Amino acid sequence: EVKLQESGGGLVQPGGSLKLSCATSGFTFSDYYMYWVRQTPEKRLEWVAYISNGGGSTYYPDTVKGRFTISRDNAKNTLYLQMSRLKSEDTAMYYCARHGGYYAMDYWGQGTTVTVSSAKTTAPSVYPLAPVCGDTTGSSVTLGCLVKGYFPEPVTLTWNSGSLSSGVHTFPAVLQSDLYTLSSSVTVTSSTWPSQSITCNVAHPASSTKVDKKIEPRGPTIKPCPPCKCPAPNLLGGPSVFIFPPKIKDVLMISLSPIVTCVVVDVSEDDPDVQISWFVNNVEVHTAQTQTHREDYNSTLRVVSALPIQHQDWMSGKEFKCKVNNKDLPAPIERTISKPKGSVRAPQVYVLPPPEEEMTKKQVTLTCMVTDFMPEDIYVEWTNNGKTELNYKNTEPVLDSDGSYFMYSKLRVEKKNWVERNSYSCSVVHEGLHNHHTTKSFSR
Amino acid sequence: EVKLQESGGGLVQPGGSLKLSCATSGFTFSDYYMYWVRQTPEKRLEWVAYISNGGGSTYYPDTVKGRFTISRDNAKNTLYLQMSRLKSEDTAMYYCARHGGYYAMDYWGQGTTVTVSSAKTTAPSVYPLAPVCGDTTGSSVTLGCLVKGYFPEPVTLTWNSGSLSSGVHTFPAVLQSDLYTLSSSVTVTSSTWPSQSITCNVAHPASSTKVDKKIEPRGPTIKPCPPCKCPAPNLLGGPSVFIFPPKIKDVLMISLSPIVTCVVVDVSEDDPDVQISWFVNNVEVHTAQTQTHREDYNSTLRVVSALPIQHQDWMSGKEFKCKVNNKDLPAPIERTISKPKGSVRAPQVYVLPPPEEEMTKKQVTLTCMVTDFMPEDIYVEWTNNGKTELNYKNTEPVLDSDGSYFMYSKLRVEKKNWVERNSYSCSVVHEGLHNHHTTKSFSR
Amino acid sequence: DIVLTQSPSSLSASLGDTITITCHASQNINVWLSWYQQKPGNIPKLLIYKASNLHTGVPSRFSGSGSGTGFTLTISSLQPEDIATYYCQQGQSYPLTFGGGTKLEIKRADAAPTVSIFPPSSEQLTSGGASVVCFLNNFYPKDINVKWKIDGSERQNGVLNSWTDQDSKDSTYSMSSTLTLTKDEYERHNSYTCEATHKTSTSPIVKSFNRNEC
Amino acid sequence: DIVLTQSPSSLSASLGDTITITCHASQNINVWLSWYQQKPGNIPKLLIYKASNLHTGVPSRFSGSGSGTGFTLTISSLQPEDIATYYCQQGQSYPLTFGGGTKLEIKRADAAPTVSIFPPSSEQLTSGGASVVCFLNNFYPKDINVKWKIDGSERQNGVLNSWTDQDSKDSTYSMSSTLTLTKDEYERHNSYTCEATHKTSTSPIVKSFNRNEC
Ligand SMILES: *[C@@H]1O[C@H](CO[C@H]2O[C@@H](C)[C@@H](O)[C@@H](O)[C@@H]2O)[C@@H](O[C@H]2O[C@H](CO)[C@@H](O[C@@H]3O[C@H](CO[C@H]4O[C@H](CO)[C@@H](O)[C@H](O)[C@@H]4O[C@@H]4O[C@H](CO)[C@@H](O[C@@H]5O[C@H](CO)[C@H](O)[C@H](O)[C@H]5O)[C@H](O)[C@H]4NC(C)=O)[C@@H](O)[C@H](O[C@H]4O[C@H](CO)[C@@H](O)[C@H](O)[C@@H]4O[C@@H]4O[C@H](CO)[C@@H](O)[C@H](O)[C@H]4NC(C)=O)[C@@H]3O)[C@H](O)[C@H]2NC(C)=O)[C@H](O)[C@H]1NC(C)=O
Ligand SMILES: *[C@@H]1O[C@H](CO[C@H]2O[C@@H](C)[C@@H](O)[C@@H](O)[C@@H]2O)[C@@H](O[C@H]2O[C@H](CO)[C@@H](O[C@@H]3O[C@H](CO[C@H]4O[C@H](CO)[C@@H](O)[C@H](O)[C@@H]4O[C@@H]4O[C@H](CO)[C@@H](O[C@@H]5O[C@H](CO)[C@H](O)[C@H](O)[C@H]5O)[C@H](O)[C@H]4NC(C)=O)[C@@H](O)[C@H](O[C@H]4O[C@H](CO)[C@@H](O)[C@H](O)[C@@H]4O[C@@H]4O[C@H](CO)[C@@H](O)[C@H](O)[C@H]4NC(C)=O)[C@@H]3O)[C@H](O)[C@H]2NC(C)=O)[C@H](O)[C@H]1NC(C)=O
Repeated sequence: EVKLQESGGGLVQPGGSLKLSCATSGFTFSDYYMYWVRQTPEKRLEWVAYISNGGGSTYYPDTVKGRFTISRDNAKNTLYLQMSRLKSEDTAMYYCARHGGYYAMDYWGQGTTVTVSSAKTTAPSVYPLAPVCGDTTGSSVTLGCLVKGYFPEPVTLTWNSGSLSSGVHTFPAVLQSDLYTLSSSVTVTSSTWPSQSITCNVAHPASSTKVDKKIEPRGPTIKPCPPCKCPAPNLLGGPSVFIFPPKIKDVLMISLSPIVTCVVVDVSEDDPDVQISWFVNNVEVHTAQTQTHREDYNSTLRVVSALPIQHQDWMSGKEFKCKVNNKDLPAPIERTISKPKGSVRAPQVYVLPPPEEEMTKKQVTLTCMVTDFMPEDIYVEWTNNGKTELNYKNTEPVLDSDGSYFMYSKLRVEKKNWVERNSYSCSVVHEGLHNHHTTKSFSR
Repeated sequence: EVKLQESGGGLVQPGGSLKLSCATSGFTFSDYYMYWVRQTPEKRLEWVAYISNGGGSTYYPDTVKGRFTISRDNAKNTLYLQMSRLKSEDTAMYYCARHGGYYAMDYWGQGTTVTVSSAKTTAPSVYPLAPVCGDTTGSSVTLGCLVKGYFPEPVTLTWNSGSLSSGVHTFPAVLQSDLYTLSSSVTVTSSTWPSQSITCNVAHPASSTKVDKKIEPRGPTIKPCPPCKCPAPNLLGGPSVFIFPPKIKDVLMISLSPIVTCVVVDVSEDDPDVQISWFVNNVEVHTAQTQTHREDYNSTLRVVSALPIQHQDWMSGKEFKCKVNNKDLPAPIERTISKPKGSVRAPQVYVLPPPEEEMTKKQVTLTCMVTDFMPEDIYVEWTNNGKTELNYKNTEPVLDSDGSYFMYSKLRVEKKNWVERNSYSCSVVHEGLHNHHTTKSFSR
Repeated sequence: DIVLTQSPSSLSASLGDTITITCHASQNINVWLSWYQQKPGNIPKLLIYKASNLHTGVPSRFSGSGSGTGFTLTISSLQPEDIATYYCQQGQSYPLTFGGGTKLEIKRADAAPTVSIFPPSSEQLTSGGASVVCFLNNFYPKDINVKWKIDGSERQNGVLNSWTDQDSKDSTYSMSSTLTLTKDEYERHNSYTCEATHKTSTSPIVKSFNRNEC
Repeated sequence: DIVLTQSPSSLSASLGDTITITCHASQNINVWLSWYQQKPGNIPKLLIYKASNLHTGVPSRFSGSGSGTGFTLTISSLQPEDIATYYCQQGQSYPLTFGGGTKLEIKRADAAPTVSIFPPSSEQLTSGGASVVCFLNNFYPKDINVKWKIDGSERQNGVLNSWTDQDSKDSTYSMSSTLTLTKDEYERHNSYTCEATHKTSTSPIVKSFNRNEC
């Protein structure tokens, strides 16, 4: 088919230039004289210009002589129109039209809108016009949407993104003091209006505004309750915060250094340094030697804040808070950790010898059994003549029938060392233990 | 002048006793014969007793003969009645009367109630009977108040402390199984009630209860403001799907029946019909015995789809897929499962005896050690003379140093059973074992 | 014992009427018969002794009579302050026995009962029970029948009724019928109706209320 | 420049009739004359050129004739598809000038306007203004007068109504009248009425709403 798509319409202050393009594609451009004709908003049509196949013969009416010059680029099939000293009178729809041969336009394009006005471009506002609260039920449930305050023409108003076209009506937008207003009424069928989402779709070119106001039912007033005095946003989706307890051994042991970690994940280069705040039971422990590293990984950054704690502090179920803050945070996020109040029982620790039916292989299996203890938090290791033995594995603690926990620690060793007698010992550390540490040994 | 004031007597339970006094004034009391007459609640009259001028000659109707003793003290001017070994029948009003003539009572006292009962005293409950919500406006705005469940008689009901007495009605209380009920209705005239208050005033002596129930108008059934957990620009993710492998026991055991489960959580109670499509190896098994059915919960619904499988199908690395769909789903959610392909090692299974330093307590601990095996998937239980033993706990499998897994099964038993020798056996089932089933025990 | 038999048991008549109450005795009591008057509430006062002997006060309009086994009391020109219950009592031998009683009722023009239904009190509901009360005030004659109806027109039997004695001024009666349910059971239904049948009207006087609001 | 005069400037005619629309020039233009047909909300389409040579796609109904100085477009049996504005352009000399045009309306049976009032949207209120919209859909003739009334029956002047061109299918018209007030000025009133007068009915078609609920 033959097509003529114009482009470059818009708004321009008086005295400003504009260049319209009329991309043609469906025939041999070079074989026809092209024209440009505009039509005022009042509907009168005016011939604007003529240009021979070659582009060496032009003609213009007196109303535009000098300001406009039509040109073409046969190499690209596109026609053109450059206007230099625009007036408001020059406001209209410009149509590039192919010449039919007999001094008449056989084909016209879609037209582009051009408005010459000192006024500034204004984005419109859309309003879903649901019917009256007094639900006037019947069959013809007519609805509509108001599009008010936009400049300049035109806008594209459609329902259901285009599907609903029956019973619709769109009113020639009109203007009152530098602003346009347009309404559309869709006299849809009874059926059950609230069944298929009827949406008012409006787009404005000059401001790149595409809005879809779903038309929702005007329900009966006064039934529930407004927002229960909820303040400004106290959360969002962005950096995340996690808190971690020190390991049972670090705290229970005087020597070791307990630490409470707070890690903040999911952040990028636009939001660098992040605020950190530590408070023991809300007490202002203003960055109490809290080292805070910033690492690198998958594509984001993860900050790691570590606060060295006082052994007894944690043990006294005190509260350890971590308050994180940054510009993108609507409200600061603060986590909290503490030692849970719990019953305590001392671990009855036993060491079992490798089963007799295994005194053949090169390796043997020492088993450390830990039972009846509370809380579940514990730490057991194997030791040889003082040095922390390697090659032992620990089961996770399991909850026995009587509410207590048990667990085993297996140690694999070369039989030689076993029969020759060596100092292999299971050493456990649990809060409910003499000095937090017992260490049952072997015999033969 | 002549006036008889008998008094005394309140409430007493059966078999009890009570002394009735009668005060005489206005005449030479010492010259008359006196009578004791009782009138029951039914309003019937009964002659209780008679006494001579100076005592001595007394008479009592058969009924009271033996239980009553009429007397007098021609000094304090008092007639008396000694009631003993009381029966229910005696419940009545008691008056002393004078014989002013030829066998006729000419003057009687005021009277004193006596109720014999094996019931306990109960305070009443008062209820403001405001008129119907459907405000039946007119002129005669009758109101009322119910007084329910009290014992014993009587109670004093007065409207507005007595200020209102015009247009009131008080209904004779009725004995509904040991407890009473009384109501009173008042009828106002002129636009005066809603404005000028009205209260129901009721008092009960035996319980010292004075209650004043203001009669407030009937108001509609509706209260404002339910949640305050901030309806933030929050929502719910939608349904979730999870898939589960069959238990290694079902699969390795011919007789058993392995199944592949797909569970869908967070199903809206308003859309319980989710479409669960199953696929073995990308080929639909429309049905193939997919047993689906829902469960209600915390506040949501959980659908559970179970697809029976053929033992070998799982082992032959087939891939079971589960595709769930529903209206609120932007796109169908699918999940797949298949037996992880990898090495295979039979587990070394030994049984350790309770450590010697534990042969004192009443309970002992048998330990089953399972080592060097792949893959993770295993199942171990304890048995005694065939029956699956109770009271054994299993650790979750742990990854040893050499890429293999190990794990223990603890069994607690009463020492008696241990030394007397019993058939306790650790029973493991794992794919790498010959016939997928080994059974270790104590050569005792 | 010598049981006395007063007849009738209750009577109604217009003011000024002359009415005759009677008593009879098993055994002969010669002339030893008294007559007492008990106006609702107050104590009984002696009216007549020795069959005809009027007691002090007794205005001439009261007349006792009889002998042997039958005696009669007779009131002329019924004056308001006669409305009471009368009892005769032999005094021939022991024990002294009375003759039941005969209650007096005044006759008046018929009157239409003002009915009123009352939904349970929120205060009671909280407690766990429900009592719907219906007040059939100021009416005459005493003969009236009320029946409760839950949903539609289903009758019930677990009720508690109570009438008052003929009112002094109005000469009318009143009644309070109360249906007592359990909260739950009260909650299972929607409509409640108190239906009254009475000489005054052909069509049953009905007052109903729907739990749908209160 | 050559000037073209069209007559009539407007035409309403009964479906099926025959139209003889004219076009005249100021000087001799031989047979150089085109007829384009613009249906509302659409681009012109060439109908006839060089006096009477029909264009491709154009139905035999339309027939141009005439030459010299005065040409005539003629539509045989009018139809809905023919509701449009018709222009007659010339091409003897430059510039190509056109005539005023000719609007076309179809005299169909009268029809009753379906009215509908719309109270401001809560979304708009929040913003600070109020627009009450009233839709007077599918009707004929075009002649109709609407008037707003606030409380009681007080008329206003800040109205903005808009009209549609005669619709293709139903041959009807439509209108959207909207009153635009301030939130404040909207609130200090209660009743709002859109009153329509139209040949179809003697009594003014009225639709009203009271802000006392929404
Ligand atoms: C960008 O990349 C990252 C990383 O890249 C990985 O990507 C994957 C795919 C692989 O390729 C892998 O190889 C890559 O490394 C990726 O991952 C990150 O995001 C996820 C979330 O999506 C996050 O997951 C959370 O992890 C929490 C545990 O974090 C520890 O363990 C994980 C592994 O489990 C480990 O990776 C972390 O590094 C971390 O390990 C800490 O490290 C600190 C370092 O200081 C040690 O600190 C101790 O503290 C002091 C001193 O520091 C002591 O003295 C000790 O000496 C010292 O060591 C810790 O010891 C060490 N621990 C361990 C075990 O190593 C986990 O808790 C959390 O789970 C909770 O929350 C989820 C919901 O989000 C729930 O579903 C869970 O059930 C659980 O819920 C909690 O449950 C408890 C009870 O169980 C309740 O009490 C709680 O209330 C309840 N709620 C909450 C909120 O906790 C969750 O799983 C990873 O940690 C992130 N990893 C990293 C490296 O950043 C990103 O997803 C990816 N992003 C994108 C967009 O691509
Ligand atoms: C309303 O309430 C519900 C539930 O109410 C409880 O809520 C909790 C919070 C408590 O308060 C409690 O008091 C309440 O009662 C609530 O919860 C539901 O949603 C959550 C998630 O939001 C969901 O969590 C998942 O749970 C998975 C584990 O599920 C099994 O185990 C749990 C207990 O541990 C049990 O509850 C489940 O029912 C289930 O148990 C299975 O059931 C199957 C059958 O369905 C049995 O199968 C048997 O086997 C054979 C045949 O199949 C036999 O012959 C039998 O016939 C057959 O029945 C199993 O034996 C049985 N198991 C056991 C041990 O008994 C958990 O795995 C899952 O975790 C995933 O996600 C996290 C991160 O979120 C990851 O970290 C995990 O790794 C995992 O992700 C997967 O990980 C694997 C590797 O591990 C990867 O390969 C995968 O790719 C990866 N992704 C996926 C998609 O797989 C998750 O935690 C709860 O289970 C739900 N509750 C229930 C009861 O189902 C609702 O949310 C709540 N509503 C709301 C709005 O909050």
